[PDB]
Amino acid sequence: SLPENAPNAVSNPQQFITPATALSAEEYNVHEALGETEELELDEFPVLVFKGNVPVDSVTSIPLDLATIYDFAWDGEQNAISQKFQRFAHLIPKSAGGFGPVIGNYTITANLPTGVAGRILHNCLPGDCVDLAVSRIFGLKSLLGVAGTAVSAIGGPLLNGLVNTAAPILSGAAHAIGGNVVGGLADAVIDIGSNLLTPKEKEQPSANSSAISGDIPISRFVEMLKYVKENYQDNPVFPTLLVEPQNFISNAMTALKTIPIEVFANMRNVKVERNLFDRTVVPTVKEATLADIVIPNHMYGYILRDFLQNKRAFQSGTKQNVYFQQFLTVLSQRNIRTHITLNDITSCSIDSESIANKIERVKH
Amino acid sequence: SLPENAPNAVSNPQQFITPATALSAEEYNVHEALGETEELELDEFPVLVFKGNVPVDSVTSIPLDLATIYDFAWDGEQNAISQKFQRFAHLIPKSAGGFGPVIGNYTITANLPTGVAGRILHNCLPGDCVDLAVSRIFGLKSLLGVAGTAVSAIGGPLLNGLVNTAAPILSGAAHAIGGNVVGGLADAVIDIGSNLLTPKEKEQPSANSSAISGDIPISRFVEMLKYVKENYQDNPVFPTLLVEPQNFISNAMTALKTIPIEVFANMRNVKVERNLFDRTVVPTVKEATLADIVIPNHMYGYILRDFLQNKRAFQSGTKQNVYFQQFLTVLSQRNIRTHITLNDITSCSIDSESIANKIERVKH
Amino acid sequence: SLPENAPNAVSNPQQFITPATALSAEEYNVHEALGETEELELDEFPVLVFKGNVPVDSVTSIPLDLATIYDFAWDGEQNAISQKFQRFAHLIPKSAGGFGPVIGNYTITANLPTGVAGRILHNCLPGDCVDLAVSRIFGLKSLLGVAGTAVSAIGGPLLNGLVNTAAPILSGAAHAIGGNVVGGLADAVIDIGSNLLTPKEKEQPSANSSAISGDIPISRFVEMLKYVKENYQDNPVFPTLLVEPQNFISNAMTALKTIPIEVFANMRNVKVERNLFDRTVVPTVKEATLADIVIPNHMYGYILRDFLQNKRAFQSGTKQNVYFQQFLTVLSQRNIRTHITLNDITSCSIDSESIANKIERVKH
Amino acid sequence: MQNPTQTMHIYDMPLRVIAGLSTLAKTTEEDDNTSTGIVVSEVGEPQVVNHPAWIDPFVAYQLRAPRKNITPDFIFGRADIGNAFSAFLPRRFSAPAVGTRLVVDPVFTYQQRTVLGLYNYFHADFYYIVHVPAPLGTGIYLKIYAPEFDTTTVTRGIRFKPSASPTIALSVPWSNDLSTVETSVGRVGQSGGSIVIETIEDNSNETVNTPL
Repeated sequence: SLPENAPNAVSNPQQFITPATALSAEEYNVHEALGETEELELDEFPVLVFKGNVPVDSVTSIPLDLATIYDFAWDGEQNAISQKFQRFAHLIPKSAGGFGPVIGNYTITANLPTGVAGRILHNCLPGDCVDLAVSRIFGLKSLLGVAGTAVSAIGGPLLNGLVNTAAPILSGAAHAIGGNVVGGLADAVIDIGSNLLTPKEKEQPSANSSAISGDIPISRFVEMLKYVKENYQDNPVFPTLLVEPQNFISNAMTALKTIPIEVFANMRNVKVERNLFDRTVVPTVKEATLADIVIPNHMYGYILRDFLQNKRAFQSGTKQNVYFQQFLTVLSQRNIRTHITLNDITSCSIDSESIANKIERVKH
Repeated sequence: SLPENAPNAVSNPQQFITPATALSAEEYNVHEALGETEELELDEFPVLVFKGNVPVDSVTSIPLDLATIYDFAWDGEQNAISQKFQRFAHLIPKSAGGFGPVIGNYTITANLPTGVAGRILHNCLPGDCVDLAVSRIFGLKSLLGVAGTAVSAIGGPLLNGLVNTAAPILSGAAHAIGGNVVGGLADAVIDIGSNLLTPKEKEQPSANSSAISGDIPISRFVEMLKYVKENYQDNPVFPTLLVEPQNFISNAMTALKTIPIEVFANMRNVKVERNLFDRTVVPTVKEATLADIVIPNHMYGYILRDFLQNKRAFQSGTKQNVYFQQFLTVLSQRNIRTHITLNDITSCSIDSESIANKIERVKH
Repeated sequence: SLPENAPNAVSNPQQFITPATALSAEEYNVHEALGETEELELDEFPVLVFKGNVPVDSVTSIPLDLATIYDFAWDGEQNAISQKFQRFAHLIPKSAGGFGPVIGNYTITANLPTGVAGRILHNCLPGDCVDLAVSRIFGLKSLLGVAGTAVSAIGGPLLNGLVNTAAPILSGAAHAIGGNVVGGLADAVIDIGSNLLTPKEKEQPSANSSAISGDIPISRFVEMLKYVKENYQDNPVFPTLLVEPQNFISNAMTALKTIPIEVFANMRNVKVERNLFDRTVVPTVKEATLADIVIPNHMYGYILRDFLQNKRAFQSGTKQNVYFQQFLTVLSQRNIRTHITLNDITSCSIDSESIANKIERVKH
Repeated sequence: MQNPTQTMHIYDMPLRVIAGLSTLAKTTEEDDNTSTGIVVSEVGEPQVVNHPAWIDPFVAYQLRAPRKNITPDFIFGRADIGNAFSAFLPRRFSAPAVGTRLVVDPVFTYQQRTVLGLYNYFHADFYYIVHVPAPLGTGIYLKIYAPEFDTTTVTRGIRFKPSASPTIALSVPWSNDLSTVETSVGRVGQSGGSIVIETIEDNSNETVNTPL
């Protein structure tokens, strides 16, 4: 499933704000003829990966590490995506895209009243290139400058980021008082491969809800998706979702901050192999929060270069100069391991000021 | 009526947020070739089952006990659904769904101005599995984790939870000043079995109103629906509607609480048998409020287990720890009967604190 | 004109909230082959019958007595409907509906900003059954319990109760700056009998405006509509419009009260006979307000019974107990006439309290 | 492959009535009591019943509508007893007063209680033959129906005059919201196989020994 549509040579500006990621998928190195498709009903539950408030005019990272992921719409220990990583050793992507092999989609949704109005920039970078993720988080670069970025305007008078399910019962709710159940069942049984409207979500459009969604790529060198958690700190595989709310004014023409959103995810694009029994080392889902980000050893000079080619990171009192003094301090620390964390570049101490942080770093 | 549409194998994500409840109906044990269809005009009045305010970010139970139900849109003693239980002994469901045999639909509606915006999660569990109902009420589990849950976004700029009737007169209101009566009559006489738009509710859509609706299942072991009120406290049959309003912010970006909704219901999917005269023991519709919930004797360890596999129910000061100390106290009481009520786990006293409530319970 | 469409046996719940009023029209006793159709251009002016504020969660009576009716959109003595009753003795309805012969339609309209949102219940009972009118006015019964009630949600993001005319000039306004005149002329000359959209009100829908309308029935025993004003106080013929605004919250989630609406009416479904000259007794249109309601002598025990089967009318401090003590006082008065007025059951004095009002009434 | 079903045979039917009653009609064409006035039936005209424990066929009034009776077979153990060791067993009752009510509870033979005692759950259908011998000055008018929930509830049944049709016969199928009740317990509120006899009038002589 989850096809590979061929675009045109030139992208039409009325649909896309960036060029296309590629004109063909990138299915080398992935061993697609290897597993066995395993469609159980547990795969059809989505996962509430992120829920909460998100600051306006700042890129927010959502580390989308599906092996150790937590579900905020469920109180249990495992969920629909992480139990798939408990049961099997090998997960094999079905198809691919312009970034890498792709294993799922995400969905951003936000129920807003009509008195606020803004827009959302979103992109999901594979994690083979985490520099482009981290440079966007630190305010050094914007999301509009990398291919694959979409813009969706949640306001509104606008029916964009919204979820409408219409329950999967065999009755279809044919005796409903004062209105029609739109797109539920006993309208159309639209296939997962096809992409159509039912017939009733063509004149409704409150229940049609043009979604804010992308895909979940992994990385373009692995053959399958065997998770070890020591190897993926050295060569990361799982992607990172980048979200940026831009304008968001109120009816008093006052710029808002910290809007509420929530992100759903599913992984319905994989094949399985090597079913495992009574194992000891498990992928250890962290309770109640998240994963963080891993910056490996060979990514340091790429993060270092992007601060240096930024005129705003040198002047004091700005947000980029805070991260850059926190970045130079962590490089002068003592690391027994071969990677640092984004949280280490947020909860660190401070010195004075920029140049002496670099002279002490070329000696260490 | 009220058909049984066959879905696809994999549910399309643009319509459904959960997997399908089943791929076929579950019409074993129900004796469909037994009654006689009885279509009187009183069946075409819906019943306002619930009306009032409902708290945000908390699952609200609506016990949908149709034998003893009250109508808030009518002041009389009986109504359209409960008089059907007065007149006959046996009610026979026509068709079935993924949960059980199904006897009707509900409809949630809410007239909101454009300055507030949220979403609604709703599901209607059969009552053969009341543990999944009660675990969701107590905040132990969410509605997104069980099959059949729909999500509808009432805001809004959105035309979702709304009722438009357009009166059933034979004139059709053909002399109306300044506008067309949409979908009333002298447009189309759309059948109850078919699911179409008239021709005038295709370009109107203010009067089309994509509904928030599900179905009313009963239970998968009974042969018909003979109501005794002593047997249904031991093996419950009637379902429970679970409603959860999620976000609901205002134009000041302030989270609301306690939104107003109201719920309609109908039972137009049954056959009748065994017409009864001058009876003494009647199903006793309770005036002006509701039914409550019955938790039978064989459901205690299922409620007990779900508190134990919840990390939030053990820490003090939270909402789940209040219910769990109220649950352990009621099990240490004296019950002459073989069931407890959800109201007994709300209006109970308190002790100190968790562990000593369980040591005194293993002795009783 | 104004046809008689045949509905299905079972009403579809996505369009209707009540059962159908009848499956056939009720054209006995009306002498349709009697008059002569008289289409003058004065008939194509609607009448603003009601204008003003209307309280929320209370049924508001609009006595729709077309012989003596006042127009609030015109300052003159007569209007489009009442001059028809000046000129002729006999008015003959063309066609009929489930209630009675029908002579016109009404239209409720309300221009609301997007920051408030509610719903409207409306029904127009013939006046052969004024008990069902008066029981709804006094809060004893709701509009959802009688056949023919429609529900329309004015909010909004919703384009429901709105009037768009697009002036009847022969030019069609073909030179209009920056937009198209929708449905005026030089689009389509849609017939009064047909029910179509032009072609331009199919993609506009701001100018399509799904209307809030019903019909104006009279009564099922008269042969024609000879108005005497003494006979219609004993056996009333003209209908009564019942309007109920339900929820109506603001952006501060605060329940409103007293919304503004206005009601249009027309009578374009009649035939005339017996043209009258230099008459003395005229139907006397009352200046600047309205008619009231007439409750005849044989309707007393029907109003009396509905208070008695209401548990809320006996407890003190409620609105229904105020009317019931005012109803029992008027029955103990001295009536030289054979009917009472609804205004007599509003502007009356008070006693103490309920039971002694009834013991003094069984003696008078 | 299913474990095989085994059959046992019973041979010649203990307590079989081999000389029946002459007042009970064998075919529907020889029965017109509904037509003139003798039987006032609200459940239809009587249909022909063939049963092995009674020698000749007889017409019976269907007090409940005939059905198929789903038998769930998922647990271990199943048996079709099926008219084996089956008999029409008689009992005498006095006719009640005009206000009161008589409930006849069903009975069954010793050999049916033994074989059905090897199992836990059952269902069955029932038949009744009511005979009121009416000597001379009999003006009784009776009423028979099936009880439903409690003591006062009345359903559709038959009314008849025993002076002109002394024997009446009935057919009571299994109607319950649970198939296969427990044998010794039953469901609360069930009908079972009970019938209800009620006296409407007593227009008899002074010489007739009443409570007949």
